[PDB]
Amino acid sequence: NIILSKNEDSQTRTISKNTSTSRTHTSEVHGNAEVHASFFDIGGSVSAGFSNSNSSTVAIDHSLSLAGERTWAETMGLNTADTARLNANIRYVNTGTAPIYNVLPTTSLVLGKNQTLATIKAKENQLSQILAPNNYYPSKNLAPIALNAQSSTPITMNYNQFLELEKTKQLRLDTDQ
Amino acid sequence: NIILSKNEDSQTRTISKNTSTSRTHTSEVHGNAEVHASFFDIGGSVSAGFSNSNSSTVAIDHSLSLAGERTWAETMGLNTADTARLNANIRYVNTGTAPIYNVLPTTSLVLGKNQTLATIKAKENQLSQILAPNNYYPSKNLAPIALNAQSSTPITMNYNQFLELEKTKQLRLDTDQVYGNIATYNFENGRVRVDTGSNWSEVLPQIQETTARIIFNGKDLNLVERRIAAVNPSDPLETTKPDMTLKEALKIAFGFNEPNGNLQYQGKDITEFDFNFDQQTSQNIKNQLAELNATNIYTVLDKIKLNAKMNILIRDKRFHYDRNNIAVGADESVVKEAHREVINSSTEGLLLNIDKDIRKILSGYIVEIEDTEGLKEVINDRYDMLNISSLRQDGKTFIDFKKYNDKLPLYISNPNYKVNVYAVTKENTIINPSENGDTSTNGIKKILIFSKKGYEIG
Amino acid sequence: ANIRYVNTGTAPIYNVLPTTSLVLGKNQTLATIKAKENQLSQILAPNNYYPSKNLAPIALNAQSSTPITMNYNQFLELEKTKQLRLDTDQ
Amino acid sequence: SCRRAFDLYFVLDKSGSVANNWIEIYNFVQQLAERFVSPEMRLSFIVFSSQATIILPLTGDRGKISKGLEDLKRVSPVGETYIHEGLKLANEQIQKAGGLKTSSIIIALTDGKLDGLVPSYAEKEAKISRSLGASVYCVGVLDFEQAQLERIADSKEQVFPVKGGFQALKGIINSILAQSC
Ligand SMILES: [Mg+2]
Repeated sequence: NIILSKNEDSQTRTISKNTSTSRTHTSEVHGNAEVHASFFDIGGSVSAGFSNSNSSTVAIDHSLSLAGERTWAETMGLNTADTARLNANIRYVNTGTAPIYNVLPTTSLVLGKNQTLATIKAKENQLSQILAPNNYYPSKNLAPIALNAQSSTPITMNYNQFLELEKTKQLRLDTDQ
Repeated sequence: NIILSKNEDSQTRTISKNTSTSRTHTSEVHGNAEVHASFFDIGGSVSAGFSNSNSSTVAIDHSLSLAGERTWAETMGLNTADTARLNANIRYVNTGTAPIYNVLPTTSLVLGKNQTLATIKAKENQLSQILAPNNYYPSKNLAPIALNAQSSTPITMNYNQFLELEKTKQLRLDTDQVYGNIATYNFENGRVRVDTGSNWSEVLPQIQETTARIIFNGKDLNLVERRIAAVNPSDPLETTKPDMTLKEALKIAFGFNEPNGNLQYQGKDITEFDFNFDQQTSQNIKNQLAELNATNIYTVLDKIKLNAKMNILIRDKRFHYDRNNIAVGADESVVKEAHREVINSSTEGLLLNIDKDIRKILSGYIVEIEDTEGLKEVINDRYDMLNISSLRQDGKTFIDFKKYNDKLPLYISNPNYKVNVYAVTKENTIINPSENGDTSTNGIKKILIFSKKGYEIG
Repeated sequence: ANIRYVNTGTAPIYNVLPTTSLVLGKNQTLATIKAKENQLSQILAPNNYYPSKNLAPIALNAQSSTPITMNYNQFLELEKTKQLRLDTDQ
Repeated sequence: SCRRAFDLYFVLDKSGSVANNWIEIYNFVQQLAERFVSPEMRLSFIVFSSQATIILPLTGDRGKISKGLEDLKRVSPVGETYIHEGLKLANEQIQKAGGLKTSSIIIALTDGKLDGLVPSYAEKEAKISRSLGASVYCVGVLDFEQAQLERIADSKEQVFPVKGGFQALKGIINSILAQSC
């Protein structure tokens, strides 16, 4: 789940919707997407549809949270010259066949096709917990890790961006190896 | 792609054009460039035309981005006493035969002949990703690395500089050779380890000092490098090596084969490529063609001894070449041929299956209309209005006349005219107005690619 | 200025370059150039200029917080001979 | 006060967007050249799109004037909408005649449907006209952009829709003679 709020009496000027994440495997398009000439070369752009790289995808609960709410804008109170701070609770989860014993991955949160909203990479060796197979990192029986909330530079998001977010209600999560 | 902006309400005061990069291999000049006396010395300035060093070259999309934009200046709003900040998205890409497992190269971005705009060298060990062969660093399926944008000192560029940039719309990228340590085997438990004790910087010069270098461009038009285990006469040890032949070389080095007895490459015949040697290699081979009585090397090919330090440049003889040995533009003949095929003619845009190898030497197309009498009415008549040719992921080049005609399809007042759509090779294409302000396609050397009647379309 | 190290001997150097000092006259040192050690992995092979003739020549105090000071009297001498000296360690 | 020598500039939008109603534009340029037939009424024709051209220079010789009308008749409206460029070829003629020392009447025929920088430059290039002792007239076609035209000409008055009971010919010719003796 994420929690959007107007960058610093404010208690209801904040929206908090749940989210549904799920590993992905983006393939190719239909057959018209203008791709640069470097597409029919050797190795160049020839991603062969799908390759090695972890990329999850979340979707923001499009349902309601309050009464007759309408347009996150009026809900929070964001105007052209305003900044919205994003925050969320996420959990690393292994899906493979082997476990990781220390340094977790450096996953980067993206919005759209290239607008990176941040890059999460919790400290190394900081944890001794084990990321076993089919087992969510912060043990489902514990407290889910929270983005920039435990830091000196939060998550900046301008009106135009905060706008897009609403237009799709979905973010992307890419993770290294 | 790069993005030029006025150094810090500013949203449209910024230009963002795409770019086309490609490894290079700059050779020598014609024969008049005043070179310092230290040119005819031993090792001094005697670069032998081309040597060891990676140097790519980018070009900035000279087409349009907005409406009637003109002179980046007025577009952004840069005046004598102003500074422009540069920024771009780049990706490291390995072209060799071995991979790098950690520290990437320290590439420096240059502008002109010596004006360095910056020196990019992302942190060491910072990455654990692998720079495998024929595989772009930031996996094509990821986010391309971005220059000074993720830093405390950006990229400074004054009016005079920002001016030059526009005058050529091209930058240069030189890269060192300091690569991370190497990954070796380990018989014991058959594991792949990265020995901190062996870094290319140690075991790499040798390769260049005891092999034959051959630059071929068959897989594409991008200069591919490879070195074969040649031999040196002055070196005892280096004689223990297997004698090498230019032929045998082109077989393992790149993959040339003998289908029916003809040393060709995936179809093309070894005779379709020009052989260019350096001051040295020239003689070393000439002396062989001598004691072998012959004038055609393609014949005594399988009898040419390749000696270490030998350099050879095998490039397709079809297209023309520039100073950096790049796919510039072929002859009208080959050009027309590639377009002979048609798939769909429309008042919106032509759909063809143009050849890849060719399309790569084309800057753009000029859409016009010839009256039944002899008029030369042209649609996109501005040098910056050549940006039309698109490309579906199906491998077919999709042209569009609408991109430069009020987003509206063709206008056929008389379905008996001649929609003349020409093609402009890179070598010919222009990027800036004439001494005056001729933003027209007047002084150009285009090539006839299409010419159907009004009723022969729709 | 733009200078380039160049080996003339018979053996190559693989890392730390020399600490050459720029002098003017008989003892007036104008500076002492000694680019960082290990900073480079390039090779200073025989009869082969350091910054490969096919690259960008290294430039003195131009890529630093203390440039090269030269007073009127000095700048005067420079003109009087139009020549500087370069001594290099080993 | 009043004057007798007027120089009419006919900037014509020959872009694909107005490839349908080109005749109307030609008629307006024909019904206007048919009216002012004074030897002091030097006319000039111009057509823009992907780039404007000087069809008829600034002169009062029907020998070449009719010639121009014959050319404007045989025109194929196609190409982008770079109006500013046209308005420019207009001022270039003016400033070469005397600048303020010339009473000119720039008449631009277009759909007013500009895009990107064209608007900015058009509006600016237009003021560059009124900065040379000249008046700008936006005789739009089709459901043109009244708004833009306003910012292009002097005021919302010099904006006459070709379609109407000579509202254009009348309102204009009578607005031009409102300066004659
Ligand atoms: Mg239009």
